[PDB]
Amino acid sequence: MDVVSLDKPFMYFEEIDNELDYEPESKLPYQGQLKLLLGELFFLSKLQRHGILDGATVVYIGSAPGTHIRYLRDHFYNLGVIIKWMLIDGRHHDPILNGLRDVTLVTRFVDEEYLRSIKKQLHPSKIILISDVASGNEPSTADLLSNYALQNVMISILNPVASSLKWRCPFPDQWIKDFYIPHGNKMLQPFAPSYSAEMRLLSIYTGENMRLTRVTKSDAVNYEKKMYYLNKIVRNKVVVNFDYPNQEYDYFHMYFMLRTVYCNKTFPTTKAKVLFLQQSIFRFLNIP
Amino acid sequence: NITLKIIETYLGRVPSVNEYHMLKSQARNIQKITVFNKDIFVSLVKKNKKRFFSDVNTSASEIKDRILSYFSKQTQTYNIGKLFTIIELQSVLVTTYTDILGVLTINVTSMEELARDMLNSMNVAVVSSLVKNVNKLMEEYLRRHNKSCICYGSYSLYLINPNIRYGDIDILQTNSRTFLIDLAFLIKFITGNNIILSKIPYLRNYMVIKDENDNHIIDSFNIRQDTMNVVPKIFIDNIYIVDPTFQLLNMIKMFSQIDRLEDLSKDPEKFNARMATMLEYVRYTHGIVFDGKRNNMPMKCIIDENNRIVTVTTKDYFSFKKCLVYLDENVLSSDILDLNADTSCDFESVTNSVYLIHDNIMYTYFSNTILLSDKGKVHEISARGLCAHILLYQMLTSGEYKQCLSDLLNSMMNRDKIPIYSHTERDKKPGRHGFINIEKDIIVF
Repeated sequence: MDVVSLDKPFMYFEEIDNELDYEPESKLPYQGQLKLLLGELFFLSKLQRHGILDGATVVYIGSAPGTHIRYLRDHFYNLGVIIKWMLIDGRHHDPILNGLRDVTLVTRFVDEEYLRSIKKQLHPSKIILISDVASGNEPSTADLLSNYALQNVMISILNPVASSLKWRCPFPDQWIKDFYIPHGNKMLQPFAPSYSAEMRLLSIYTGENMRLTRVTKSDAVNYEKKMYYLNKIVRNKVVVNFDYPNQEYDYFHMYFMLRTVYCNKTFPTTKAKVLFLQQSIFRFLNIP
Repeated sequence: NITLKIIETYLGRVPSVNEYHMLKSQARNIQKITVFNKDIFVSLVKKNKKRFFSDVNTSASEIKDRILSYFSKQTQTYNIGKLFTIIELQSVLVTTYTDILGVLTINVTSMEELARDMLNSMNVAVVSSLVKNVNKLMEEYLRRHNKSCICYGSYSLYLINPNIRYGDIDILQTNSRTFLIDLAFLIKFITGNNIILSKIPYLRNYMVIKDENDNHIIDSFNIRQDTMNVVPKIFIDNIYIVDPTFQLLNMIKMFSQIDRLEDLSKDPEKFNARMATMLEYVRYTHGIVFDGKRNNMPMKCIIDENNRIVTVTTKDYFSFKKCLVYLDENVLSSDILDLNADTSCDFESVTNSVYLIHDNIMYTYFSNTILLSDKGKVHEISARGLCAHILLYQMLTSGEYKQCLSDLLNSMMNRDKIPIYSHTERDKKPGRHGFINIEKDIIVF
């Protein structure tokens, strides 16, 4: 009918096999909280798994209100993992974040001056950056450049051991100039807007050895193409061979993310845990 | 409403508008603390001083004041930050002491020539009063908490060879942060000693408490519940010990670190005791054939002096041909990401590296210095160290390990002390030294 029998979801942008021409003609309450919480659990769980998250500080720039972060804060606390959380955003945060000894809350706008200031403060504890700066409509290609620009500075000043930034290629038809962005894997996002190209650039550094990759307009086109496929044709299928309460692609995609998440509790199978996690996350966010 | 009182019935004063704002979110934890009988508590620290702390020069009034005194220093303390720090530590008592410390009151000789043989085969290199007053306290913990505490180190072999001297108990716990706190609150109320809980950065999930004079009392390593299972365990005096087979495998990966060699330099006999106690366990336990004759073991460990990656050949033992052993864990974690790898097997401290069998190739990280025989020639112990590592994985995933071990063991009998031509340099581990200090109300990480 329009069902499918996949083997695994597309986890990274690189993994997209087809593509389609962006046709201009183009849910759940609290999705843009699910999209974020599911991506940060994956990322920080990935870290913890390669022992980088161990007793480090997670700095967040552009984190408001970041309700979801409370959950993340709690998931890890309960896991015994010791982490310092620092959230900085020009605006204020959801009160559920106040009073946490392990969570500091800065309310100011960042820039060179400041980044050099906190690095001094935080050193020598390793830093894990999570950038989600914003500039409603659509941000301008000029704002995307100005944003991705800044994010690269956070990388230089802070010199983070690992980072997670926003990555939505500028639209080819709205190209300006080229640019460089950290080397990293572009993590696709579940429960993300129907026609979003936005992904997550997860990257792990090696300190003395930095790496950037030049983004061009040729590239920008393969972005719009492959993403529009993922959105129009891929995330609309039903994984018939996915034994789970929900079979819509995303639920199948969110499954593969959480399976890689640790929980001290015990479960009979993984389906048992994923279903548990989901059940918890959707609970905290208040999604029926 | 009641938050108003909760906060006031806690600070021994009236909550300021500034304070009512911050603390407000701990209206439940502060209440649960107030409503907490701060007496039966005094009844338990005492019903311990006389059970594991007899030799203690202090009246039952100190081990009664110190208590109540802490439990109400919100009155003396007006600093918003020190409160949050005294509120999260008081809470560790109100909810775990019971389940943690409360419960607390309710052969090899025939192989000495063998460890003797081997240790020398490689011989080529170049603490408070409570320390003891405590080990007694912990022997109980191992029993009362089978699945929230596993043991190893010297003391483990002691439950094996009652001749293996122990002066410290090394353990793994799926809660060693809750654990270490309560015991530091114990060593306090009873002694009156201001212990310091410090966390070492270059060590995966590690916290240790020390005394006023900077002396090591007891440490601990933390592991996910996940890991707590795959860790091969052995049951003894009602306490699980990290199976001596695994412990021994991890000792070959030990001598690969230049230091340990230098340690065995100034006491080639030190490990005879522990090492034989172990070659004696495996020989029996898994009928290990011990004969100088046993080739095919030191696997082709071609080392690439540039990309810092020893290339180990395991094809003659496992389905996965090679196993690219990295020397820089920050790199491996990155390359692994590039592989679009999401489920690399991590066992934390136990292995000090993760394992990924991506396409018949096993990628891993060696946490010690690579010893050489010559210019780009991976020294024999290092070749065995690496090998030993790979085998730790098997034991955690219940796979083929038996024979390889044998081959590995025999390779170490009757050999020619190949000098230490050179070695690689450990990768630097990031982080800052974190710590909790009850006295000064200081928590930093």
